[PDB]
Amino acid sequence: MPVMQSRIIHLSVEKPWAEVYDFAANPGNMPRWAAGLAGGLEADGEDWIAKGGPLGEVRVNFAPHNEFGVIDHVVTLPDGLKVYNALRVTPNGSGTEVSFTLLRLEGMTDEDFEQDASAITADLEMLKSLLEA
Amino acid sequence: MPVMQSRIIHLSVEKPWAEVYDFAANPGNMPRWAAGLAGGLEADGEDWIAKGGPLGEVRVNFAPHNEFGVIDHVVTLPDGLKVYNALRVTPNGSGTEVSFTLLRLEGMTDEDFEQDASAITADLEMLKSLLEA
Repeated sequence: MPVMQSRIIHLSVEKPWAEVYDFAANPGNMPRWAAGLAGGLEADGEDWIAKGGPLGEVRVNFAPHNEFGVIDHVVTLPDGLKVYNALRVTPNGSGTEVSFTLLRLEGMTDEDFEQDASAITADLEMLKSLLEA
Repeated sequence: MPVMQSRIIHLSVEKPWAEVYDFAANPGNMPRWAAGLAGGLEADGEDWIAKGGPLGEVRVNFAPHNEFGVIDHVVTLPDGLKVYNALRVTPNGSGTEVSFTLLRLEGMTDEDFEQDASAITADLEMLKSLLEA
């Protein structure tokens, strides 16, 4: 399972680091800013399930609660492939830097990667919007 | 790629066959009833892309508009697996039978398969409410 090209998508939020983590680390808030989950996220035996639509079935496993701003999760695709998403919140002066490490999956086109990245960016932008209102 | 286990999910809609197809075959109407797509579906190069969420990006290719009530679609997961969903609308008296052919992929569990069937059911139940109101 070889090292992949990556991009770290990130932006600044004008709220204290702890408060951004409190809101963002709660998986039940995830349908509010992660557009792929706008349909809903249900708790399912320690982990979480996203039900319906095109691919009817993804599972998400989150990192356990911590004091390092870490909200990493593994997404299990319907075909069984587990995709690791590093996601973290750190202090940026009085505010916060939110970052997502996007790994290029095998055989992906440049356009596939760019669509993925602009989608994650919009998800983080929506998180920023929510917190700053 | 061997023959897979299957389930045909189906229900009846008390609207003529032609107006159930005209609505359900409009991919711009899909966010209204397919939960995995609740966050939107954009036209892209004569295909559709749903972004983003956990999975970042998924492509959907539909069957061309036909006279058979066929609304088949192929879903391309971000790891590149192509998933064929047979979906068809047919006359049932003065109404309509709506059916979705669920194929069990290698590396699904019984609870994943069940949860998948469950989510398809609710998508069809939602298309039913929308059309009957």
